[PDB]
Amino acid sequence: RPFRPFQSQYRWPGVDLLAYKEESAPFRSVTRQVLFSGNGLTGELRYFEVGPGGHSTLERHQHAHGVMILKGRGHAMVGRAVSAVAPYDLVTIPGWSWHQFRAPADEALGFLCMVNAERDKPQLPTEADLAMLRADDAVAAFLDGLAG
Amino acid sequence: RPFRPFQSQYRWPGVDLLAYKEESAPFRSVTRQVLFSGNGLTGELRYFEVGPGGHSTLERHQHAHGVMILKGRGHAMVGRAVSAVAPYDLVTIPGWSWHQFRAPADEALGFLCMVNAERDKPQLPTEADLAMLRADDAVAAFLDGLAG
Ligand SMILES: [Mn+2]
Ligand SMILES: [Mn+2]
Repeated sequence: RPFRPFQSQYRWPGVDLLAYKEESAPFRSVTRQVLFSGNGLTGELRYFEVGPGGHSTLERHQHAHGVMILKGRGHAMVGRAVSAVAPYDLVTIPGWSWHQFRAPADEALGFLCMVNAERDKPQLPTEADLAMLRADDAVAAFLDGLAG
Repeated sequence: RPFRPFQSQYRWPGVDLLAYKEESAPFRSVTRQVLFSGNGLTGELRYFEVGPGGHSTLERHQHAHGVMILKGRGHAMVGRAVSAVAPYDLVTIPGWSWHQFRAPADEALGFLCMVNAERDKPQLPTEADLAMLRADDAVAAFLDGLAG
């Protein structure tokens, strides 16, 4: 503990915070807040916050995502596109693309994520999936934590 | 022209800007950008920017809005609730509520607005509507430009 880094957190009091329980977990240092759901809105707007050195789950599913970076910076992969991201970049994630957000070692990443209210469950990669993904050099670099 | 105020503008190049043509118009100094639509997303995410001293159209309709303030500050009315707003406040607008956003004289107001892709056309108030609205003191104060 010679170094204890600062980290602000974005909150809207009255909206519940879900901190995800880590164990063998495919994610790391993630919280979610649901900003808009219900009211006959067919969409949901969520806010995800990924703590320093964390990541969202590498996954895919039928439903699309529209992401707008809201806080900090980090990296995203969609399909085999890897990019650095910062507020308020738009990340468009078409149905079935593999995707993941990664926070740098020194900073949290926050982003808005719009999805359909009615939607399928995420699927995680098999060993085969990971190996096809890793055949790209930038993708392997991203998954190794080395995109910066 | 002794004073020419600064005003930054939020843009995502590749997304079209719609500047609304003013005449007898119920709005003033408004632009829109559609950040997410299509991809089997049943929602749209738009970005509205209201220039200093401007306002969105005072209207109502069946479809709900979820608004997140993104830039500057200003005032909002929903139903008879009037509040000051600033980034990244959430404004929830239930179906059929009268609503309007107002930019201060000295600053632009920017906000995200999530709606359903399939939705009804806005309705503007009749003289009767305005008079029922104006029966509240804070609402009349807001519509007179005096909420600050
Ligand atoms: Mn996903
Ligand atoms: Mn409206």
